[PDB]
Amino acid sequence: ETMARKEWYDVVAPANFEKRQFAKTICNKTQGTRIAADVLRGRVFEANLADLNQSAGEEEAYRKVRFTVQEVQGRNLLTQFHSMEVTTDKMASLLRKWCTTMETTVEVKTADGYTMRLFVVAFTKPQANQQSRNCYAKQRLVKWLRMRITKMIKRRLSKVQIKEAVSLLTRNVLSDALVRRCNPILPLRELRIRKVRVVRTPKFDAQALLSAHGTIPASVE
Amino acid sequence: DQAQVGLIIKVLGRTGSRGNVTQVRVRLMAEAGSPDYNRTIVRNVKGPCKENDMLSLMETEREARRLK
Amino acid sequence: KAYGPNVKKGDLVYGVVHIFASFNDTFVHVTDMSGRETYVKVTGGMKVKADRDESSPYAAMMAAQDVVARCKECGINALHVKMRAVGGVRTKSPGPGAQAALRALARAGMKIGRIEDVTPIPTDSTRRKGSRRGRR
Amino acid sequence: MTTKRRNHGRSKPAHSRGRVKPIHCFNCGRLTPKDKAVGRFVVRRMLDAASARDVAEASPVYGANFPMPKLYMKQRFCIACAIHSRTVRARPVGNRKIRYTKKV
RNA sequence: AGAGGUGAAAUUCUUAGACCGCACCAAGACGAACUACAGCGAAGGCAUUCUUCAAGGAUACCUUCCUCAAUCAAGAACCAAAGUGUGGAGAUCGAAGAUGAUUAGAGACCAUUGUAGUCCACACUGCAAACGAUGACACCCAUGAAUUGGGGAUCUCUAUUCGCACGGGAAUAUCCUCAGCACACGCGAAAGCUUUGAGGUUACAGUCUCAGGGGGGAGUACGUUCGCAAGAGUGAAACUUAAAGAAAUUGACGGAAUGGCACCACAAGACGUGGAGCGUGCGGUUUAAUUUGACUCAACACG
Repeated sequence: ETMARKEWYDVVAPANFEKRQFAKTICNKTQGTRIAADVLRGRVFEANLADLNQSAGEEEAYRKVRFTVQEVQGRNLLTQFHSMEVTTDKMASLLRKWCTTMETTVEVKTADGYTMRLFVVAFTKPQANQQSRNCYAKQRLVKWLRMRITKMIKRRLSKVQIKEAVSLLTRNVLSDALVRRCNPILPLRELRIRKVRVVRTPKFDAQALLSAHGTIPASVE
Repeated sequence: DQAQVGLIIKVLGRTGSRGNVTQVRVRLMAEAGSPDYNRTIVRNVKGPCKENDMLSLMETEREARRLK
Repeated sequence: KAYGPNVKKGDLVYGVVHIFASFNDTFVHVTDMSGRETYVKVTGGMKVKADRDESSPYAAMMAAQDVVARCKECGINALHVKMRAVGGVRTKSPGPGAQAALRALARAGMKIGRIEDVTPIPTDSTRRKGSRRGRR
Repeated sequence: MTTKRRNHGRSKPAHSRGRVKPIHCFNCGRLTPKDKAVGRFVVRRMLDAASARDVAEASPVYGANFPMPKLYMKQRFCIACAIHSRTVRARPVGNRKIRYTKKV
C-alpha cells in the first residue's frame, strides 16, 4: 500500500526557537527522475508557539508559527520563518461592541532581505471614570495611531535581521513597545499583531541558512 | 459479551410526541477496580421506567437525544 | 507491521485532522502539519448506504473510528484538530456530524490537542446563492 | 393601514440616514437592511459538556486551567426567518416596547 | 471512491482522480466582526488604508457688511433599481431559457444550470411603499436618563488613567452652553402626535406654495410636448354604482404562539366491526298499498 513507498523526515526550526525539530512528515522515495528533495522544498509546516517554545503557559498558546523548507540536509528539513498568526478563536473574542477597532498594515524590509506585511489590531478602552456608553475614538486620533504604529515598526524592524526580527515578534517585544508609545494617544485595551506573513525572500544563500540554524540535531529515521 | 448493565440515576424527563420514550441519565452498571463510569450518557428508553432500573445497553457509548 | 517514524516507542507522532462537516456530509481527513499529504480520507457517506443519513452523527462516528484503524497503522498517535463549517458565504454553523468525529477519536484512543476553527470567513463576500427574497 | 410601531421595525429614524446597505439572512438569504435584521452574537461551545470530558481528558496540554476554544459568530436574521426559528416571537401590544440592551 | 443537493430524490461532477488538504498564481466583484434606534449628504445615496483636489456644516469671535430676505407658476440641475446606446469587463449571483423533482396539473415555490444583466467609462430615461405615506420659513411650549460636533469653567463643583517627538498632549469625571439624530399641556374619529407636533384652530387671521372634493371608468381615450425605445409630463367624457373607505371593539376562524385537559383523543393494544350464514333499520326498485318521521358527530336495534 501507500505507506510502503513513503519516507519520513523531521522538520527543523531556526535556532532562535526552543524545540528545534517539531514535526514528522512524509515524502515518496526518490523514484527515478523525480527527486525527493525538490518536492520537499517549499512545503510550509505549521506549529503552535507554545508547542514550539517551551515558553508561554501564560499568554501564548494562541500564536501559530509556520515555516517553509529551504534546504534538505540528511534526513532533516531546514526551515525559515514564513508567517505568524493569531488563532481564529483568540482573535474573535477580542471584539466588543461599543468600542472602536483600529487596524493597520505595515510593510517592512528587514536587513536580512525579506519584506513582511504586519497586521496590527488596536481596541479602544472605556476609562475608569467613564460614565459614557462609548469607547469610540475620534478619527484624527485613530489616524495618529497608524502613523506611530508604522513609524515604529518601520524603524525597529528595518535595521534588524529576520533572526533578530522573529525574536522581536515571538517574544512580543514590539507589541509591548507599540502599546507603551501608543497608549498616551487613545486608551487602548489590547494592541496585537495579527499576521506577519513574509512576502519576499531575498535569495537562497546556503551560509545564511546554515548560520541561521546553528548546530543541527540528529534525525535517525 | 455484549451486556453492559447500567443504572438509571434519574428520569431526565419525558421526551417525544406520543408519551412513550423517556430521557434518562444512565450510570454504567459495571464496576471494576478501575471503576469505569461514563460517568453519564443520556439515553432514551422504550416503555415505562422507574428510579432504579437496570437497563442493559446493547449499543453502548452513544450520546442520545442531543439534535431532536 | 505498522509504519512509523523511528521513535522511541510510546512517544507520539502528531498529525492533523481536518473535520469538515456540512449539513449534507462529514469529512474526517488526516494530514501532516502542512497537509501536503494524507493518510486517511473517510467521509461520513463512505459508511452509509443512503443519502438521507449520509450526514448523520452516527455516520461520522463510524468514519472517525476507521481513521483510528488506519492511523495506528500509519504510526500516528496524537492529532491536532481543525474543524470547519460548510463555508464562507453559505453557512458558518458546523454540521451535526461534527463532535461525533472528535468523540469517536478520543474514545478510540487517540490523543488530541490544539483544536482550531478553519471555517473560511469572508471579510467581504460575493453574493450568496439565495435570491433577494431568500430561499422561501 | 394602522402603524404598528413608532419605529417601523428599523433602527432608522426619519432625518437619519435613508439607505442602510442590506445584508443576507442567515438560514435564508433574504436581503434585509442591516437595521431591520435581528442580530444575535453567540459565543458557542465547540463541544457538548459530556463531549468535553471525553476530549478534555484525552489531551496533554488542554483542559485543566486552560479551556477549549469556542465558536464566535453574529447572526443576522430575516424577520421571517427569525420568528420561525423562535429567536423572536410576537408579543402583546403592551409589551411590544421593551429593550433588553446588554445589561449583565 | 465517492461527491453534490434535498423533506426525500434526481438532473450535474467522478479511477481520464471529482470531493477533500496545504502553499501559492489569475481575474472580477466586495469591504464582514467593530456597526448603534451612531454619524455625513438637498434628496437619491454613503463603510479598508495611504496620498491627493475643491468643498460643507457646526462652533468660536467686542471682525466685515447693513435689509441684501421667506416661499414660489414658468425654467434649470440632480435622482435608487431596472431599462436603453457604443466600447470594456466578465468572479459571484441571475429575468428569459434548459433539465430534475413536487403536483390532479405546476414553465411556478425546491435543486443542478444559464443568457441579458449584475461591475466600469461616456451618453440617454426620470416611471419607486422616491415614506416620516407628515411641504417650506418663523415664533411659543414641562420632564427624565442618554447620544454625536464645537466651545467654556473647574488649573460648590478639582477630580481620575496614560507619558520630546503629528503631543504645553489624549481620553475621562462634574457643570454649563450652542448645533444635530432620537427614547406634562393640548389635540385627535380613534390609532396616536408632543421644545424632532398631528399642540398653541368655531376663542377659527404669522407668511408662501402644492394637491384633494362618493366609488368606478382611468391615469384610460383623443390632442400635444419630451424620449433611440421602453416610456414620462398634461389628461377628459359617455357610462356605471350606493356605498367604497378609516380607526377602534366584541365574536369567529388560522397549515401563529403559549400554558394546559380528554381513551366519545392518541400512544401500547385487548376484543371484533369492513366484505358470505342470518336477525330491521334505513336507502332503493317494485305494487292498489309497500303509510311515515329522523340523514356527519347529536339517523340508520330510533320513534
